[PDB]
Amino acid sequence: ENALLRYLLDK
Amino acid sequence: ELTPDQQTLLHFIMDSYNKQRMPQEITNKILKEEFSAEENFLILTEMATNHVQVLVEFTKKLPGFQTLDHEDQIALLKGSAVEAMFLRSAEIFNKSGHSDLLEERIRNSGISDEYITPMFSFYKSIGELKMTQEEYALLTAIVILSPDRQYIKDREAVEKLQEPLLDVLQKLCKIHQPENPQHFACLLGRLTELRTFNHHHAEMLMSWRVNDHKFTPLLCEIWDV
Ligand SMILES: COC(=O)c1c(C)nc(C)c(C(=O)OCCN(C)Cc2ccccc2)c1-c1cccc([N+](=O)[O-])c1
Repeated sequence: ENALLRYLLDK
Repeated sequence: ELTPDQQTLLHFIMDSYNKQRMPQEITNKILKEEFSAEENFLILTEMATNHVQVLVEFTKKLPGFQTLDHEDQIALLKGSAVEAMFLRSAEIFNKSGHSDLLEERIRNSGISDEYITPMFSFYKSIGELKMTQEEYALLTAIVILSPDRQYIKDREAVEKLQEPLLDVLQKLCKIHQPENPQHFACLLGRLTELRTFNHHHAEMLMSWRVNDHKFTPLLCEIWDV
């Protein structure tokens, strides 16, 4: 779940 | 008025906030592109998607935000998305001669007036407050760090990041508008008006001239499609 939002938060 | 740590906290919010801009290739479409419901809807779609990129970027840099539980951080992002995005659009409508062409694109995009009408009331309503950039930025952080969203495990941790933003915002309302003693309270009232779009939004998502479009990826993910 939420790979895209996770990616964008950790950059 | 103004506290060293409060200045530090504000400067930090602003560093992050001022980075957040609407890209010009997007605004050029407002002037350049063919005028019809489909092309108009596509424009709004791109802008909505950009609302999310910018607000994820802002959320990320917010003081304390990385110190929260990884689940809770997502819950706040999805929780606040609708409110946050409308707020940003209001800032980018109120604060050239393009607002006019955008409004017309918005009103000839296949979205029914039951949604469009209170979008614009809200823009007027918030525009009458004459908010500075700093007020907008703190409001946006205050919305994003709401402890009242669905699925938050540790609410109090969220509270303790929100409270100092409310303290600062209140001082800014004294600083920027001393004439207007009820100005902060008046901003809290507009947040009441802003929360109503969570229902307007959930309905549109359902609606036929909103469900039968394929939203960009970031949109489908942030809005639980
Ligand atoms: C493509 O639009 C949508 O389907 C949509 C959804 C499903 N959810 C949200 C949260 C937003 C939304 O955030 O609006 C902000 C308006 N944005 C998209 C365009 C804009 C940018 C800057 C200035 C004015 C408008 C938009 C939306 C919602 C209600 C009304 C309107 N409208 O009046 O154009 C649009």
